[PDB]
Amino acid sequence: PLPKPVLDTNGKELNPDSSYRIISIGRGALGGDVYLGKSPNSDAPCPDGVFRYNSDVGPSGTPVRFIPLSTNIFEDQLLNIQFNIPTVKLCVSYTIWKVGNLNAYFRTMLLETGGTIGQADNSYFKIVKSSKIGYNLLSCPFTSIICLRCPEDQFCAKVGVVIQNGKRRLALVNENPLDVLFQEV
Amino acid sequence: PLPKPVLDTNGKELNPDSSYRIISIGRGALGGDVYLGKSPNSDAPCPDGVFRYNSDVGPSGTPVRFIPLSTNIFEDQLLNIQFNIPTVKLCVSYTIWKVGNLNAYFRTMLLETGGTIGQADNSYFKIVKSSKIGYNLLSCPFTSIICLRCPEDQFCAKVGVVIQNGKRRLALVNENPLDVLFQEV
Repeated sequence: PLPKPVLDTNGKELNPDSSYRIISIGRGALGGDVYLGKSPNSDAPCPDGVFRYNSDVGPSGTPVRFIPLSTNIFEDQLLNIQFNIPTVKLCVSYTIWKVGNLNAYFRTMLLETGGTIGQADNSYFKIVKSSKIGYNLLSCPFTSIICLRCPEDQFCAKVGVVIQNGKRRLALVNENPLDVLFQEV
Repeated sequence: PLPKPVLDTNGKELNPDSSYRIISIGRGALGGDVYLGKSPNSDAPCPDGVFRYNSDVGPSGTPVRFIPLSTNIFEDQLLNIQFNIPTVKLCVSYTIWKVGNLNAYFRTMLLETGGTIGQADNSYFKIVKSSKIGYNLLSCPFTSIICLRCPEDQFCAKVGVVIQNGKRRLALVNENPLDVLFQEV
């Protein structure tokens, strides 16, 4: 059952101290890197939404880092994902990835910032290798609650995209999970 | 795999058109029936919290009814639980049982009203026979999302009690699920 490290674009294992852009290998329209953005009509003082660009010719994605629970980043393990940007203090809260409350309109939960690090709230994610090529993010929210007969009593869902206000919003999906790669800086 | 009906205090199968108090067989301090109550400092125009009384000598619980997805009420099936009381219109929304957003303080979700009937939001519950005596409520929120490898891709959690502002608040628990019986009116 030996823990396998997640790996970057260069093949080198993922490192807590490093920074990575979460990139697609999608060509053209199918490409687009993950970035921090303002949410459609957000009350939030900072940008709090989690998006990807629309085409590969879009700007480079926002860097993020990974904070595991141990000292290493393995596949299939709870961890936190935090945009790594310099910032004004009000905003430092709003870099940590989080899964939002059920959005009735979309019938699922969107990814946003202002999560917390090291706690069993909405801020937990997993990395897993894609059924195709590259990696998939899962959200395992509510690990503080027993998921009856679920694997390890946890509820997890694959992360995908929904189109909110014509952008690409990262949300929980059931199929077509976002395939990603991690490209060190 | 033959569907089994849930049963009332008299032994008679549970009926959609009927009303029931959700009662405990707890003696004295251990007793207390489920009722509709105002939530600690609620912004809500109506009472929106789901409570049980503190002792068996407390008043009779609030009647509720069950709205299945078929025409029958079986164990282990998604359904809606709605307080059955006459009401002013503003409030008719706030009878349907619902599971709230993660409450960070309690580290779980509380039961409240203003859920919806017939949709895969936070308003879904299951009835199951208790490992002890009587029945347990489960909440299966988020059935619109695949729970990876979970039973039937659903996330479910047992319903219990937490002490909020010194009352008994129905919430999602991991152990000591509330044992209940359904007593027709």
